[PDB]
Amino acid sequence: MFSSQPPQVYNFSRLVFTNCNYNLTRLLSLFQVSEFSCHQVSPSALASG
Amino acid sequence: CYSSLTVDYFAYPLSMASYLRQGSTGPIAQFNYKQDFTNPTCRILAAV
Amino acid sequence: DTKVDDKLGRCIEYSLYGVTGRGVFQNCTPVGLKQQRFVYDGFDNLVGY
Amino acid sequence: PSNVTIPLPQSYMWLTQCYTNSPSNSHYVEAGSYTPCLGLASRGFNTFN
Amino acid sequence: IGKHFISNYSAETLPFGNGFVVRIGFSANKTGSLVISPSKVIKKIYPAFMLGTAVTSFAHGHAGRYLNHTLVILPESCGTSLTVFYCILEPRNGTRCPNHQDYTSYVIWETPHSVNRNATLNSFKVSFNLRQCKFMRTYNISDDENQEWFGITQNAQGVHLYSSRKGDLYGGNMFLFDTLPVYETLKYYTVIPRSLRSRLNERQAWAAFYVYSLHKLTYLLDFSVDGYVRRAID
Amino acid sequence: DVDLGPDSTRDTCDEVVVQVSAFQKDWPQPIN
Ligand SMILES: *[C@@H]1O[C@H](CO)[C@@H](O[C@@H]2O[C@H](CO)[C@@H](O[C@@H]3O[C@H](CO)[C@@H](O)[C@H](O)[C@@H]3O)[C@H](O)[C@H]2NC(C)=O)[C@H](O)[C@H]1NC(C)=O
Ligand SMILES: *[C@@H]1O[C@H](CO)[C@@H](O[C@@H]2O[C@H](CO)[C@@H](O[C@@H]3O[C@H](CO)[C@@H](O)[C@H](O)[C@@H]3O)[C@H](O)[C@H]2NC(C)=O)[C@H](O)[C@H]1NC(C)=O
Ligand SMILES: *[C@@H]1O[C@H](CO)[C@@H](O[C@@H]2O[C@H](CO)[C@@H](O)[C@H](O)[C@H]2NC(C)=O)[C@H](O)[C@H]1NC(C)=O
Ligand SMILES: *[C@@H]1O[C@H](CO)[C@@H](O[C@@H]2O[C@H](CO)[C@@H](O)[C@H](O)[C@H]2NC(C)=O)[C@H](O)[C@H]1NC(C)=O
Ligand SMILES: *[C@@H]1O[C@H](CO)[C@@H](O[C@@H]2O[C@H](CO)[C@@H](O)[C@H](O)[C@H]2NC(C)=O)[C@H](O)[C@H]1NC(C)=O
Ligand SMILES: CCCCC/C=C\C/C=C\CCCCCCCC(=O)O
Ligand SMILES: *[C@@H]1O[C@H](CO)[C@@H](O)[C@H](O)[C@H]1NC(C)=O
Ligand SMILES: *[C@@H]1O[C@H](CO)[C@@H](O)[C@H](O)[C@H]1NC(C)=O
Ligand SMILES: *[C@@H]1O[C@H](CO)[C@@H](O)[C@H](O)[C@H]1NC(C)=O
Ligand SMILES: *[C@@H]1O[C@H](CO)[C@@H](O)[C@H](O)[C@H]1NC(C)=O
Ligand SMILES: *[C@@H]1O[C@H](CO)[C@@H](O)[C@H](O)[C@H]1NC(C)=O
Repeated sequence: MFSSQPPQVYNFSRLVFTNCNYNLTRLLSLFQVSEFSCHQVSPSALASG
Repeated sequence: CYSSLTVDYFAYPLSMASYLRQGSTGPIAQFNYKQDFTNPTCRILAAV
Repeated sequence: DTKVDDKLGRCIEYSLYGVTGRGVFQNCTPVGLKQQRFVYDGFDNLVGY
Repeated sequence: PSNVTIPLPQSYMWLTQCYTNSPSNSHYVEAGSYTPCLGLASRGFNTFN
Repeated sequence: IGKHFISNYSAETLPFGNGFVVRIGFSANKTGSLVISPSKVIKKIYPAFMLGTAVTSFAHGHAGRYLNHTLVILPESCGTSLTVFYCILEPRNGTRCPNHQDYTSYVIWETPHSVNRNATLNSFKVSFNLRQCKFMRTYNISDDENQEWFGITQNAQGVHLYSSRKGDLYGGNMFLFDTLPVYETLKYYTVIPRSLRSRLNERQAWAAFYVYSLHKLTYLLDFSVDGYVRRAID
Repeated sequence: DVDLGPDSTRDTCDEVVVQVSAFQKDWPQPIN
C-alpha cells in the first residue's frame, strides 16, 4: 500500500490477510479519516476482536 | 419539556468530525471522550 | 497465554486462536480432525478443541 | 497528511460510461469486481483523451 | 526419441464457472494398453492447467491464446513438485512456435533421463515468454500411487487450491493448502498437453484424470467419528 | 515482479503429432 502510487477506482488493488497480526493504531495514525460507514460490524469491534 | 438537561461542550475541530461518531476507534473515542447512550442524547457540531 | 489445566470443569472465558467465547472445559478422548483445531455440532457451536 | 507515506499519483481518474456500440448496451460493474472496460480505461483520461 | 504424441487439448477453452475438481490416479495399479501402441502397469500422472480471463486466436487463426495475466499450474521434478505462477505469456516466433505458420499445438515435456527440478518450466519457456510475473509458489508432493483429488475455486479472497493429500491421503476429502492473489475473475481453463520422452525400455502407461465442474449445490455429508466424510447425498 | 529466469535460447519449438482418435477411449467415472 505504501511502496508505489495508489491506483484508480476502476483499477482497485486488493489485499487479503490471513494468519497474521497487524498494528492497527500505526495504520490509522497515518490517515486523517473524514468519513466511515460500516455494515454489520463496528470499528471498535474490528480493533477489539 | 424534560426533567433534566445536561450539556457537555468543548472546543473541537471540524476536520475530526468522524472521530466523534459512534463506533469510532480513533484517539478521541479511546482516550478523550466516549459518548454515553443510556439517556436520549444528541451530539451537535457547530461553528461560532 | 494462559493454561486450562487449572480451570477445568468450571465456566471460563476462552480465546482460542482468535475464537472467543465462554464455556466449560474437560479433558476428553480426541475426536474429529486435529489439523482443523475446532470441532462443531450441527448448530454451529464449539464442542471441542 | 504526509506526502512521504504514499507516493502521489498524477490525477484522479474514473469511468463515466462503458458500453458496446450504443450507450443503451451499457456494461455495469458487479459487486466487488472489475469493470469490463478495464483495458480501455488503462489508457487513462486526461485533457486530450 | 520421436515426435510428441498428444491430443488437441489445447485450443479447448472450457468455461471456468465456479471451478472444478480433478480425480487423479484412478486405476494407478492395474494394466492398460499404450495409446501410441494399442500394455503395462498404469501409473499416476498429474494434470497441468492454464487459467485466465480472456482468450483469443494465435497469429495465424489457431485458437487457444490466453491474453493478459494467466494462471499456470505445472507439475515439476517428475511428479514430485508443483509450481504455480501468474504471468503474461508472450508467444514466440520460432519455426514451430505459436507465432509461426508451422504451428499446431504447444506441449510441455519431461525427460526421465540429481533431479533438475526445472525441466517442465524450461519446456514451457520453449513455447512461451514469461513477462511481468506477479508470484511463483512451490509445493512438495510425496510420490506414491494412491488415488488423489485436486480442485480449484475462485472467490473474492482469491484463488483457492484444494488437495486430498493435506488431510485424507487414503480418502477423497479435499482440503485447502494455499490461496493465490488472483482477484480478476477467471473465465477459461485449458489442460496443457503433456508428453514423456522415455525410450522403448522406459515407456509406461499413465492414468487418465477426470475434470468435473463445480456448482452451488446443497449436500448431505455424513461425518465419521474421526471427522472424515465417507458418504454424501446430492 | 518476481524474476522467472532466462528466456529460452532455442530458435525452434518441438514437433508434435496431434492425433485425437487414439486418445478417444472411455473408462467412465461418474461422480457417486
Ligand atoms: C490485455 O491484453 C491486450 C492485448 O491483446 C491489451 O490490449 C491492448 O492494450 C494496449 C494498451 O492500452 C493498446 O495499445 C494502445 O493502442 C492505441 C491504438 O489503438 C494507441 O494509441 C495507444 O497509445 C496504445 O499503444 C493495444 O491497442 C491493445 N490491443 C488490443 C488488441 O486491444 C489489454 O489492454 C490488456 N488488458 C489489460 C487489463 O491490461
Ligand atoms: C497402488 O498400490 C500401492 C502399493 O504400495 C498402494 O499404496 C498403499 O496403499 C495402502 C492403502 O491403500 C496404504 O496403507 C495405509 O497405510 C497407513 C500407514 O502408512 C495406514 O494407517 C492406513 O490405514 C492404510 O493401511 C499403504 O501405506 C500404501 N503404500 C504406499 C507405499 O504408498 C496404493 O494405494 C495403490 N493405489 C490404488 C489401489 O489406487
Ligand atoms: C504500533 O505502532 C505504534 C506507533 O503508532 C508504536 O508506538 C511506538 O512505540 C514505541 C515503543 O513502545 C515508542 O518509542 C514510540 O514513540 C511509539 N510511537 C508512537 C507514535 O506513539 C507501537 O509500539 C507499535 N506496536 C504495538 C504493539 O502497538
Ligand atoms: C492497476 O494499477 C496497478 C498499480 O497502480 C498497475 O500496475 C503497474 O503496471 C505498470 C504497467 O502496466 C507496471 O510498470 C508497474 O510496475 C505496475 N505496478 C504495480 C504496483 O503493479 C496496473 O497496470 C493497473 N492496471 C490497469 C488495467 O490499469
Ligand atoms: C528454476 O528456474 C527458476 C526460474 O524459471 C529459478 O528461479 C529464479 O532463479 C533466478 C536465478 O538464480 C533467481 O534470480 C530468482 O530469484 C529465482 N526466482 C524465484 C526462486 O522465484 C530457479 O532458481 C530455478 N531452479 C534452480 C534449482 O536453479
Ligand atoms: C485508514 C483506513 C485504512 C487503514 C488500513 C486498512 C485497513 C484496516 C482495517 C480495519 C480497521 C477499520 C477502522 C475503521 C476506521 C473508521 C473509524 C475511525 O478511525 O474514526
Ligand atoms: C488428558 O487425557 C489424555 C488421554 O486420556 C491423557 O493422556 C492426558 O495425560 C490427560 N491430561 C490431563 C492434564 O489430564
Ligand atoms: C512533500 O512536500 C514538501 C513540501 O514542500 C516537499 O518539500 C517535499 O519534497 C515533498 N516530498 C515528496 C516526496 O514529494
Ligand atoms: C478436438 O478434437 C475433437 C475430436 O474430434 C473435436 O470434437 C474438437 O472440436 C477439437 N477441438 C477443436 C478446438 O477443434
Ligand atoms: C520475433 O519475436 C522477437 C521477440 O518476441 C522480436 O524481437 C522479433 O522482432 C520477432 N521477429 C519477427 C520476424 O517478427
Ligand atoms: C521440499 O521442500 C523443501 C523446502 O521446504 C525443498 O528444499 C525441497 O527441495 C523439497 N523437496 C524435497 C524432495 O525435499
